[PDB]
Amino acid sequence: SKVTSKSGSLGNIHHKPGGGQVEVKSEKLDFKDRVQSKIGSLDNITHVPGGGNKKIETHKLTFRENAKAKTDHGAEIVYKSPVVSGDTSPRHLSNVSSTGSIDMVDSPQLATLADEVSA
Amino acid sequence: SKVTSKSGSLGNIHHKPGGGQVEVKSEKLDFKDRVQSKIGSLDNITHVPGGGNKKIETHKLTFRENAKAKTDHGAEIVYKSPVVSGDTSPRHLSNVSSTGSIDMVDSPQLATLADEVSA
Amino acid sequence: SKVTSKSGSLGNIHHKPGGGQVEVKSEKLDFKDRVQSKIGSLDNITHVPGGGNKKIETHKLTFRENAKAKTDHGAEIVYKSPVVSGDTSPRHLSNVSSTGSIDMVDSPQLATLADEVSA
Repeated sequence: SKVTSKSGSLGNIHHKPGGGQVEVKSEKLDFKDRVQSKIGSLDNITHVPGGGNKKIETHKLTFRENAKAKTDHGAEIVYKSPVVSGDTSPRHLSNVSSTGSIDMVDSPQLATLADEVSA
Repeated sequence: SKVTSKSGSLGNIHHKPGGGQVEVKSEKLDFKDRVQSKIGSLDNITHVPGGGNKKIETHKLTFRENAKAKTDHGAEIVYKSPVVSGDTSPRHLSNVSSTGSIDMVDSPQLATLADEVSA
Repeated sequence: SKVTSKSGSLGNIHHKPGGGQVEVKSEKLDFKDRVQSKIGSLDNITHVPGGGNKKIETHKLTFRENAKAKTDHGAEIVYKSPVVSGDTSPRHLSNVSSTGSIDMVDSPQLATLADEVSA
């Protein structure tokens, strides 16, 4: 008589890793600068989410100019100045489960900048 | 007469590691600068969330100018000054479960800056 | 009368690695600069999501100028300044399960930039 909608079900999990053998012999272990090391170890992620989830993401822009006369004998400059209705240069990194590494980096090597506005 | 909507279910979890063997032999262990090491160890994440979750995000912008005459015999400069209706240069990093490493990094190398405005 | 809709079901998980053998013999282990090492170790991700999830994304831009006369004996400049109705130069990196590495990197090498506006 079951009804299941938008759902996750796993049932039973059995782990029986007893009696495994791991050996590491060295004169030196020398681990430097962001090493990850996993020797005979277990790492385990079980994710059983319910469904029917919603993301709603709305952008609305209304831009209007009213003029009779614009820049009569003048100078009008619009520079690097967009009208967007959304994000400007967004970065998204999405993951759900990780047993390793996730890494978002921004490292410009940028010896000079200069902005001049000289009306 | 069971009804399940937007749900997670995990029945039973069993774990039996008895009699497992791990050995590391060295004259020196030398771990330096952000090292992760797991030796014969368990790292476990179980996530069973309910569903039906809602994320609602909404940006609205109404921009209007009324003018009679604009910049009559003058100079008007709009510089790096957008109308956006959203986020400006956002970073999003998302993960649900991690047994490892997560990084978001800013490291600009930037010897000089100048902004000049000179009407 | 059993009904399943938009749903994930696994069943049962049985794991039995007993009697497995791994050996590493060296004079030196020298791991440097972002190394991931997995010796006799196990990593496991089980993902059983419910379905029927929704992502709704919506951009609306209405741009209008009204004028009778525009730039009468004047200079009008629109520079690198689009009307968009969406994201500008977006980055998306999407994944679900990782036992490895994920990275998003910006590393521009750039000796100069200059911006000039001179009405």
